[PDB]
Amino acid sequence: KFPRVKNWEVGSITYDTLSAQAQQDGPCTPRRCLGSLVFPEQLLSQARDFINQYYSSIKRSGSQAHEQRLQEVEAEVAATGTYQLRESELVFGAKQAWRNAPRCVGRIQWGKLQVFDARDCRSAQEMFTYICNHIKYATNRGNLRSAITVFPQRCPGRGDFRIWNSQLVRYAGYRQQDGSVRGDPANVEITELCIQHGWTPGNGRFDVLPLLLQAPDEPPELFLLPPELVLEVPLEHPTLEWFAALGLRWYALPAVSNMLLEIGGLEFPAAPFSGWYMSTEIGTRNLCDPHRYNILEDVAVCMDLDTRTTSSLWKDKAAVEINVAVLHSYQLAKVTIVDHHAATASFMKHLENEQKARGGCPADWAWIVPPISGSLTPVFHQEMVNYFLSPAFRYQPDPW
Amino acid sequence: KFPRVKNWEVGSITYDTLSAQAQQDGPCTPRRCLGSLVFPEQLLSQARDFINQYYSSIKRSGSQAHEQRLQEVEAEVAATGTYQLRESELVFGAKQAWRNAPRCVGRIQWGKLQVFDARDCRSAQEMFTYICNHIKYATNRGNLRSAITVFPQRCPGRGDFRIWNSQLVRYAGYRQQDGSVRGDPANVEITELCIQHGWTPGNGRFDVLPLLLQAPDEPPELFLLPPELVLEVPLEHPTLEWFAALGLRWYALPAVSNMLLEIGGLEFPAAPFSGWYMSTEIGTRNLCDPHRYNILEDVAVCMDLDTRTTSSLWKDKAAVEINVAVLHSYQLAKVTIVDHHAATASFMKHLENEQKARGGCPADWAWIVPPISGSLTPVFHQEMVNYFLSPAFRYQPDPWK
Ligand code: HEM
Ligand code: HEM
Ligand SMILES: O=[N+]([O-])c1cccc2cn[nH]c12
Ligand SMILES: O=[N+]([O-])c1cccc2cn[nH]c12
Ligand SMILES: [Zn+2]
Repeated sequence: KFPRVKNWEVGSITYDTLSAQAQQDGPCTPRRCLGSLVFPEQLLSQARDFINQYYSSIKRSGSQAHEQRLQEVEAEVAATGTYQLRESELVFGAKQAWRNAPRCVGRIQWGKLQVFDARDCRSAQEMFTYICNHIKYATNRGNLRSAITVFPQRCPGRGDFRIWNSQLVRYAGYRQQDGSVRGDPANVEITELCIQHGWTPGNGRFDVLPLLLQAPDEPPELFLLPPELVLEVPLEHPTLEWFAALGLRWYALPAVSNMLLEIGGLEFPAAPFSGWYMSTEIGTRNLCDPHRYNILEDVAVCMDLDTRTTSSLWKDKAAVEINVAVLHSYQLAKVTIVDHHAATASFMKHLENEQKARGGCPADWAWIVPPISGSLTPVFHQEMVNYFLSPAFRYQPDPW
Repeated sequence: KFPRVKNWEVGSITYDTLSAQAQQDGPCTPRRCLGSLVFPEQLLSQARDFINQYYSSIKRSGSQAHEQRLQEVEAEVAATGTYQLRESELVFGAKQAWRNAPRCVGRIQWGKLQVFDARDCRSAQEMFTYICNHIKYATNRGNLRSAITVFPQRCPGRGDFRIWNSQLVRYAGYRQQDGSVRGDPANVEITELCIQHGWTPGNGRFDVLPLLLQAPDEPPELFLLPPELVLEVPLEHPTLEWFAALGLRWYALPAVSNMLLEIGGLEFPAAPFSGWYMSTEIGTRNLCDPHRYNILEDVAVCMDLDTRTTSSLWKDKAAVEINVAVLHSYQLAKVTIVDHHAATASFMKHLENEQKARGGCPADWAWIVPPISGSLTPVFHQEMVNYFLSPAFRYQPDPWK
């Protein structure tokens, strides 16, 4: 009926009544759980539900304006096979999509999202202008502001606007001869696509990639981000003097650009969004994942730890100092950053706010709990319920 | 139809075909996932399936022996509502239950399990003797050996044998008149139950609780484990000289005693089992959980860390050193223990073995990934499929509730 969830640190229980409202199917069945896996009339039912959500949000549900809107969309769909959202609806929908993202621990900030309407975009060049503007606004010289820029919706019998890059700012990954990768291993494919489309590659570990922007029915076009718009942070450790010499750095702006935004049945294949970094994403995942920069052993060796035996907990010790270096460096550079303890505590507050506001909150435990020191944070001890609500952000296949 | 699971570190992909054989329903539905939540004709089909499993295991499927077995089990259930397992079947069944435990990261060891048959136990006193013998064998002076002791099965006509304690060795949790708890806060209820039943309590932080054992339809009885049978390890740190002054310690043997063992439709409400500790369970959960010993702040302060701000990562640093103290202490005392890196690496080998052997393996990601340094272990990057197979270890309601 209603999932009963317990917080094991306090013993409190709540019921996630919002889950009974889940609009789409997940991959689990009563026979087996797949929670750990990373990956016309229908349009109308989704559109109506969304319009209903919008009017409820402004406390005008059941009004003649609400009825008029419903009829307006039904008419548009009959006449064109699709419909258009009003600016206020787009803004509400984009905020709801963030609010609804089960894997995001930074949702306490959902209501403060700044939504840029780029549905008037006509070309790859105009896209670029929007992207540079988003980066300038969002970065704000270190005092980051959450934002999303929404490009034109998917339309039948017309290609999509697409940003080939996974994030607005990413480091190149160069296949070396010996099979190794110089730079970020996660970006080998996009790096090679950029080279193929005319980019002259660098040869460093932290070379900022160019953007491959695609306008409807046009091949992707290459654009170089002005270095003055890309704020970066050189990494140093507060006590380990040699850390700075490793030459490690990371960018200030985490801007996912390959996800699809769905609002009332409409799809926006290009709608880059950005907030600010939770330190573990950089320190633990980006820098320490075995398939990423994999710097753990290199750092442990510099700290002079016994890397001969697992029981010395050399990996754990190195990891903690790498995260300390990240936090210390961003704070020194005056660039917004949140540590995993502060972030998880704010998420517990978000859960409480949502229990009061909607009677629940879709949350994916495996993604909410940080990659290091999980049980040292409050979210680890909190049972969660994962489900799909729309508006939403969804994964989509790469354009190539 | 078959779940595709990927390892993100290697890139490799496998399909869990074993999952299609899931024997019972979990809590998830297509609408919502609840994986993070901690908690006659029927008998016949489960019994026949178990017998089929046993015969396949000894490569005699379809033999006359297999056929007679099925008929005998059917005859017994038809006449009595239950049946008698053979000794070899009980042994096979106990190992499969461990093998099938989704939340256990130590399953690489599933085939090496000593099974003590106690199905003819007739009293709480005899149950105590069986338990003392189990603890003795399992502890083996520090060279721990996996074991399980199986008490009489549940059956029509009488109540069940039950062990009230959650583990054979646990520390008392005393409510202080001030609302705080001395000892282990997780054990306040069982501690109070022991006192209610006749136990005059101690007043320490690490007082081994007496066993509260119950024979069918009788009030539980109290028994105190001879101290010489309970091996403990005093905690010290290899470089932090003051750590030893905290007076911390932990027991050598992790022996879960409140789960029900299910084999071929038969249920064994009392069947305590034990292996050896994965260091984080002691260092991170038992000592650092806010609702447990909660020693993080005391340690960070003695380490002279800045506990006024979360961004100094004082919590993380202290936890790492507490785990270091646990590993160092057990290694020094010559008591078996395994760190989370070694344990997760072995479980990755287990997954590989099971893929070849059964075409899959039920695994609960949230429990397999250690409480600290999750992404630093290989299991974090391995997608998993969670499902129920029988024989199995299941949770059951407390005997007083
Ligand atoms: C304000 C600061 C923010 C923080 C600290 C934050 C943090 C996070 C973290 C830690 C994850 C999990 C990534 C991982 O470790 O695997 C995540 C995922 C996600 N976040 Fe947030 N986030 C923020 C803002 C935003 C904004 C502005 C949006 C959109 C408007 C958003 C949308 C999402 C989505 C859709 C995911 C899932 C991505 C995926 O599954 O690949 N986040 N976020
Ligand atoms: C050989 C050493 C062993 C190690 C290192 C090991 C380790 C673990 C760990 C770390 C957990 C998770 C505990 C938690 O999340 O709090 C677990 C759970 C479990 N283990 Fe093992 N284990 C071992 C042996 C055994 C044996 C001998 C059995 C049974 C015959 C067993 C049965 C189980 C079961 C049923 C669970 C689930 C417990 C629950 O859900 O509360 N384990 N084990
Ligand atoms: O870890 N993060 O901070 C993070 C991860 C994924 C998306 C976004 C957007 N802002 N911050 C994010
Ligand atoms: O953490 N552990 O080592 C652990 C947890 C739960 C049950 C058993 C049995 N042996 N070791 C166990
Ligand atoms: Zn699930």
